[PDB]
Amino acid sequence: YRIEHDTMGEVRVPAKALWRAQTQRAVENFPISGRGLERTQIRALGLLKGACAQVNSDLGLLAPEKADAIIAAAAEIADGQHDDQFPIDVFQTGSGTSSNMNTNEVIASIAAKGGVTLHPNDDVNMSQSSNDTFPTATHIAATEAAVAHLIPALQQLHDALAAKALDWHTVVKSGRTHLMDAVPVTLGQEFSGYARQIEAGIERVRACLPRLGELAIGGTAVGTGLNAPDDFGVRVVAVLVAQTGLSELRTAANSFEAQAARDGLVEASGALRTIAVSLTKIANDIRWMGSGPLTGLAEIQLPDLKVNPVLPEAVTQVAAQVIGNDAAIAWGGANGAFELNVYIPMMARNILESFKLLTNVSRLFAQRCIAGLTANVEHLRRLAESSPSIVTPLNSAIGYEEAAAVAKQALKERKTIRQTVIDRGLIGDRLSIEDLDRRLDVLAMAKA
Amino acid sequence: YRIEHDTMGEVRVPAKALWRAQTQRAVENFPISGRGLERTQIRALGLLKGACAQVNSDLGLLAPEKADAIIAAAAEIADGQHDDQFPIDVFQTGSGTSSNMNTNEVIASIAAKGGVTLHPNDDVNMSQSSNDTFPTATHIAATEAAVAHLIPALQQLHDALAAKALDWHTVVKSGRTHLMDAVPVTLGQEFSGYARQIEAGIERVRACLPRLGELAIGGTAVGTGLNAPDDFGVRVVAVLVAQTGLSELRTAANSFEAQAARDGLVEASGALRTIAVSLTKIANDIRWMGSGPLTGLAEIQLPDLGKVNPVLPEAVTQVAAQVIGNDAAIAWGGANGAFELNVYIPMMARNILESFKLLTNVSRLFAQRCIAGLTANVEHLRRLAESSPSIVTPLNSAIGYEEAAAVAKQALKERKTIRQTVIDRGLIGDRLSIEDLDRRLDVLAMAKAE
Amino acid sequence: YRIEHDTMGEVRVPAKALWRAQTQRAVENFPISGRGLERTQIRALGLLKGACAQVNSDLGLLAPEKADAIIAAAAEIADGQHDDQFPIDVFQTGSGTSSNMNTNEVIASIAAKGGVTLHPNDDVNMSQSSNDTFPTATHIAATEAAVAHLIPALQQLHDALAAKALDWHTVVKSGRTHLMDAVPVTLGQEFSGYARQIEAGIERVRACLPRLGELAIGGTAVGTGLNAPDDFGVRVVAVLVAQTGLSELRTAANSFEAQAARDGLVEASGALRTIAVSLTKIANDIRWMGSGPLTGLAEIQLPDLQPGSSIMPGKVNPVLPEAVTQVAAQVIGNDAAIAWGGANGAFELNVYIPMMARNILESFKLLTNVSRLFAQRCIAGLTANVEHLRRLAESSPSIVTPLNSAIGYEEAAAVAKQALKERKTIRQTVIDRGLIGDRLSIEDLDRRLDVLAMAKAE
Amino acid sequence: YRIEHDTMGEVRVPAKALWRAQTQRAVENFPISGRGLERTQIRALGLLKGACAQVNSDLGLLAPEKADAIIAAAAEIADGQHDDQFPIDVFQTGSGTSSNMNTNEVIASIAAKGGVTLHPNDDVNMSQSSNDTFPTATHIAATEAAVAHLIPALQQLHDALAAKALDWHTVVKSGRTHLMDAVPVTLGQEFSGYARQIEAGIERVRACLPRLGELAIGGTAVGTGLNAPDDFGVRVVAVLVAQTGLSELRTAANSFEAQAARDGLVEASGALRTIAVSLTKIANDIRWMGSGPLTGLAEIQLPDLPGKVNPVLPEAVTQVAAQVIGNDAAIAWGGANGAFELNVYIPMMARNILESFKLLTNVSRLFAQRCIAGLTANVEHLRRLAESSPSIVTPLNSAIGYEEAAAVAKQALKERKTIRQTVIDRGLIGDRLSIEDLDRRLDVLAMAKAE
Ligand SMILES: COc1ccc(S(=O)(=O)Nc2ccccc2)cc1NC(=O)Cc1n[nH]c(=O)c2ccccc12
Ligand SMILES: COc1ccc(S(=O)(=O)Nc2ccccc2)cc1NC(=O)Cc1n[nH]c(=O)c2ccccc12
Repeated sequence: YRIEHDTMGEVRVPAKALWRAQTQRAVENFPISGRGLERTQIRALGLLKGACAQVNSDLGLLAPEKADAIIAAAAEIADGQHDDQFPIDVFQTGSGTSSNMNTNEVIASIAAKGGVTLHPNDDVNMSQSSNDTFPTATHIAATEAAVAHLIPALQQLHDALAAKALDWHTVVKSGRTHLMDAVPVTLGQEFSGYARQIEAGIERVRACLPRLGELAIGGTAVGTGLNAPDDFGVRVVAVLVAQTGLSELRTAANSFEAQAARDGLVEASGALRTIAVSLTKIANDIRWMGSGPLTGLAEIQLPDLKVNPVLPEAVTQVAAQVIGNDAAIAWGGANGAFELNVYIPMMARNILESFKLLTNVSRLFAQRCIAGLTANVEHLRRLAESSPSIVTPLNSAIGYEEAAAVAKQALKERKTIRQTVIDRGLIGDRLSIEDLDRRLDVLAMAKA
Repeated sequence: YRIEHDTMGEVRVPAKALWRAQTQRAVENFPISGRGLERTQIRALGLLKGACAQVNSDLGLLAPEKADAIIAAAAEIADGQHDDQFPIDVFQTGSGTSSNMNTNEVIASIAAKGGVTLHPNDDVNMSQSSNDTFPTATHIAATEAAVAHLIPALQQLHDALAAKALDWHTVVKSGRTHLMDAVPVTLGQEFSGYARQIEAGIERVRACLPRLGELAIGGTAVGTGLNAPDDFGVRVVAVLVAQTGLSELRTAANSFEAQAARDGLVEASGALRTIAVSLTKIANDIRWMGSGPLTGLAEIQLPDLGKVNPVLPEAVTQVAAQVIGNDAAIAWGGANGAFELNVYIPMMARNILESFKLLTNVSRLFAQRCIAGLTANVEHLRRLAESSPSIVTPLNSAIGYEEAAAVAKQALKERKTIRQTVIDRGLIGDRLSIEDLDRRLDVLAMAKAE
Repeated sequence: YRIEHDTMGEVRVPAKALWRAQTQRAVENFPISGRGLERTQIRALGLLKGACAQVNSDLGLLAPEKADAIIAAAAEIADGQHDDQFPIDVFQTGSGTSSNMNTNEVIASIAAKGGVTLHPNDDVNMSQSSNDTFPTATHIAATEAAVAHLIPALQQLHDALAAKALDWHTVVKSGRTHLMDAVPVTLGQEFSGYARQIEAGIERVRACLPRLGELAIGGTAVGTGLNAPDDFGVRVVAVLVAQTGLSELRTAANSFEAQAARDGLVEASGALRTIAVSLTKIANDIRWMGSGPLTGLAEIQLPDLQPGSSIMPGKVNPVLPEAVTQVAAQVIGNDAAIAWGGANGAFELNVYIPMMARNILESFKLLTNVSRLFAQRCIAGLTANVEHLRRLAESSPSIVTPLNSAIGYEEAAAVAKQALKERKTIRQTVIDRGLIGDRLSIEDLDRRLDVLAMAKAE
Repeated sequence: YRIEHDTMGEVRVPAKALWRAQTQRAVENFPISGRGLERTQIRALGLLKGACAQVNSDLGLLAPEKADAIIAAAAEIADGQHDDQFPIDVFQTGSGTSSNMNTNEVIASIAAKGGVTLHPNDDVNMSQSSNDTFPTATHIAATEAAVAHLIPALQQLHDALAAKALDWHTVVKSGRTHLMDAVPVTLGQEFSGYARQIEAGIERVRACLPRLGELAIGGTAVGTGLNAPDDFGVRVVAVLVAQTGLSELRTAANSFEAQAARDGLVEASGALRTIAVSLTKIANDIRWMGSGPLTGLAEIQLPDLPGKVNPVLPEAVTQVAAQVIGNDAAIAWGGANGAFELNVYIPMMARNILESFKLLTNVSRLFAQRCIAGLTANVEHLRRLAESSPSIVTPLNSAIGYEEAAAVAKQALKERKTIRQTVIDRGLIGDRLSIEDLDRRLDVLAMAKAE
């Protein structure tokens, strides 16, 4: 319970806390959700402060002693060593200034322990404002989440689906359109469709990266770069690209757009929301396929964790959450004013969560559900042999006219094509039973 | 780092964990969000397990010794003492069966420490299913949140807005329509409008309670009540009402509707979404009125936490955006039940209970640390009202609409009152006395306050 | 074509048009959607202008010959005779002032055809403003759509579901939880669930009416009532209630709230959104129960409404559940547009009214129409596959539980294993393991495996 | 009325109408919205039927005389002569079967007048299904709306915003963060931000075209191509690309994904929703800049439809944005709820995405031409406020100290004077700094970092 002195009086602070007065005031002002920044957001604030210190030292604006202490303190934060020194609520000042100052004060305290004295604002916040720092750390975290985590998780899910598409290439079954019996398909063809949806998901995430990776750093309070070196932005980005290996990080095309709006987060959420839509279709088909056994479709067996489809349920619930988060993101994105969008902490929480939920559930779905699915091959064939048939494959044998007559009589008397051919006395020199059965073969009808 | 034996192998459980093998499997199956049940949900699960034990004892189905240990353990859970014993992800099996089992296991381990042996399923889950318990806890938590926390928080914000509306009864200013100057209003009138929005919010929450407080308990696996006593639902609800004082808790009107759907959460979220919409309008007007101190509207000053950033309005508008997002996720889950069970309950419960908590906490902060301390630029607001082209219309009948337009244009260009412009243009005479001018340009009378 | 003169020049207007210069400007300014007001909004603007003329006449402000001509013209509009005289886009000035002036101009042109001169603004707009009128007409139209059309349509669907619940009271089947086999229910119990969802939907509409029915009329430009009589609102409301029988219409509790916000439309849309969520569950379950007929669940048969496919000549599709689910999607989209408009008012006026009004009134219309069609052309004609349903329930592992106290849970689980393996009934499997004798008669078995008693029907 | 028939039996039809039995059943089955297919959707169905008949002719599967009658009738449909012959509700069977059959029956009725007998299903629907035609028509209409209409409308809005950015390059004013006064910017810089948002919008639409332009045609009932030639898809797409000039049209990457899902409509709606979000920011800022003329910001004047104009075009833009956000939620809901071989939400998803394209196209051109192009800046006023703001005293701190900087800012606001004239009036010239140093430190245009 130490006490610190702030322009407006006394501030008691826990003794093991590396944060100082400004952070403690923010803890007292925003008791709203009881949840603070995630590890990914803390890491990104650490990376940004170390890179800013590096560029300020390289330009001779910051004494190398101070730069070295900030860089060492920043590397600790970026490595997860201080994820308990960020107690400010998500629902804070809309610039994220409070979390920016939290990072400054924690760095000042880490450096004081190694014998170096830093001013949180004058030293740790040199060449930065309260308004270009938090959106930069947000876009670093979002870009890392897309590139290093989500894309590889979706590729894992793609690869599991594609492996089933190949394994089940000739597992014939009935098609269903409008939930009603349709012509044959293979379980492989269905899984090739699921695989494409996740591949298109990766294409969607890749397509947003040119704008998701844009950083505001260098634009300072209003986007003009006042009180920062002219090249601060390009220099800081180059340090971040070198340290993270994230080639997608880049200076904003327009320094005003990069602070007045967070449109890059709205765009990216759209890709995540499309993936949630894709995953809902895949998960719903899979739990329906596994339904029953007696009262359902009983086409496949899901691995057990009468098995409940618990991972399709976790996938569909994650999809619901990404759709809600996406609505919250767009609402904050639309409501900027003049030189600043002041919904950054809320937008950051929601997009980083959507990235995390999709990454974690996709790897789980891939490994613990898709990879272990077993097909009820004999049951599926019996469903295919109960699908409607067509007369087209008899044309070359009985002619367009007779085929048309078979098709009409089958519909009138509610008989199969096969039985109708037999009942009309059509077996003979122009069509053996062998030919009939080859022409109407359900696997051939699936065109696999 | 202690070890337990499962039907499906072995599992290492932390030494100080009161959960057992089923919870630890759920921890291993669902590493998705890293976020578990909130305090309100955990409290509701404790309340429900206590009341179920009370009823099983009352009906002679459960030994009093075992009922007493469950009731004592469930009370500790309801009192918030075991919030770290629920590690299962929100994104679990859609019935919330995993969190149900988590409660049964924690109660058995609390009881063991006091010398009593409880089977988690056979004793703590007696008469209950994996499917009627979690939604009952959700509706308990949501009803308690609405009645005990959100309604009083909204009443505090209403009363703060109403107190400003009375203090500012005669604080005349320019109306604004389409953002353009318009005939006069008072700050008091505008704040009476904000107050009504918040009073209507309370009416909206009160109106959803007949369906939000419906509990599924007693419907067991599919709604039929198979393997429960016929009157289990009405008995457990009566214990819950006797213990909590929450008279809004009631057995569901239709036991199949209460498990096949969560329409009551969708309904309640719509009320919270309407409150978010209202708060967005109030917070946006307040940060605009405080804008400046030179190039903005500079109507009022917000208290610091007139160059103060509007941080509480920013907190309010961010919360409202979250409530809007949460509302979309709840409706999506709501729509997608199948046959006898809606399997989106954990996700729905997280979103509804968060929306209640954020709105409760931000409403009290907004009332106390923003509204209560606003200060109006009274003389400034009146001088702008008295200098507005919008107020020349009552001059038409004395000087004609052509000269009234000329007065408006000169007052604006010269930055003078309409009064001083009429005098300066030599219009005082038989067609218009100084007294008649002051009657026609009485901006407070134009506002028609009481 | 026929020329006119605005203050900003000369405007050409179609010959057959009762609108004038201001409406023709608004036609040229907002070529955005190609869609104008719906007949329900036009009707309400006519009801409102007639009530206003009647009150202005009663208070001695408007000459009786002018009041009578506005009243007669406004009755023609409210009766649907002039639905083609409102060409202005939905996406107009956010107060709806363009559509208000369209109404004033069309009433003046009707009065002129009978030899009476009305000034669109000073006569037809007397005691009104460009800001209290369009929201009043919107709330009249939404209240009418709720009370006269949606609630009776939902009652018709409730009554159809409830009749099925009663007809199928003894139609036993397996429950499904997580899409997996569960203990028995009846088709009647499931339909009683659907009925309750629609009855609750009616309760939700009724609960929003105290605020949906609030009218801004009398508040004029900013909510102060400047340039209107002090009691204009209570007088216009009294006439509207007497004429329409819509008892839910009332003057707003707070005149500022009623113009600064449209919270009553956001509230009502939430009720419509909840009905869309209920209808999605009901329609989804019904198409699943009708699925197949050979590769799906085949629990019920839906009445045939049209051919499904030319490739597959005899295939018939659940077209009404598809129409219901698509309507529900549109209602959830419209709901999001309404909340967005509702949040973004400023100071004395919300300027999203035309867009909010389009979305709320369309949600009312789609839910009313699709509910009636779903009740009459789908629910009413459903048939149950009773013998199929009972066969699965009598073969369910889930029904062995009541054998426990006779043969013990380990032997019950073996009966389940075997039944499910040998495709037998539980009853037959119990016989085929010789368990009938001392601790279990054949009558005692038939009593424990009574699947309808397991469903516990009232 | 006259009598017709289908597989289900006999139906009365308006004696006059060019549709037949299946269309009339659908008119009776679906009186829900009272709105039918839009011009763009009818056009797409006619283009597709003509292309299918051309390929069927080229593969010798359909007699030349029949293919010609279809191609001629389909040209009349695509050119917009027969729109009153499409009476079927949007809210129809979720495959759009009903509107497919409507196109087939109308084509057959047209060819009959010309004395040619076509079977709606056997000839006009040859090598086709319900399930592959309506989504193909939908993706043609959406691709055409993106490439030929929305991108050029956004480019016109970009150019108008960029022209303002250049004209207003030195129009210095107060920055605003949190709605509070901040260090200087120029109107030109703010408008360069708005231009970037719209340029980024065009980039978002272009990025979605590789999947928006994927066509289902050739997959028939379930995705397998049963009952069509193996290359029906590649041949029909080549005819569509040659007839429209839309090179973005392409065969589906996966024939099952292209019918089981409409994920390309969801993706495209995400781009449109983001544009709605950008236009909301741009329009809100412009109507605030024009607020007044006495009690608001009074930074600019919007053109009339001088100082007292209502911001009617910003109101239309923000109302259109609200509708695109609503439409977007409906499209995603439909997108998620496919089952097995078919998504049956196509007519509703098509209504919403094509409406969003249309609203954004039309409101963007109006905004550009009738609001942006005619804005006038209060140039001298904006500079005087910027020169009078407590925000610009900071560069004096090093000369006069924090305490005196604060006393200068306070007096400047109270006396409504410039910072320059408050520093002089306080007698601070001489000791602390010269007039040269004061004019260097308080140059508001240099502070905005503009030339
Ligand atoms: C946020 O609006 C203001 C903020 C501060 C001040 S002040 O106290 O500092 N005084 C002042 C006077 C002249 C120049 C600068 C400042 C005045 C204003 N408004 C105005 O000057 C309003 C105004 N009046 N008359 C005009 O013909 C006019 C023309 C264009 C734009 C606005 C107007
Ligand atoms: C929309 O803001 C304005 C609109 C019009 C005008 S004007 O051109 O018509 N001039 C004028 C001057 C005084 C009163 C009325 C008019 C000035 C203003 N702003 C201000 O007066 C800003 C301002 N400056 N200094 C203060 O100490 C102060 C105190 C409280 C609030 C604001 C301020």
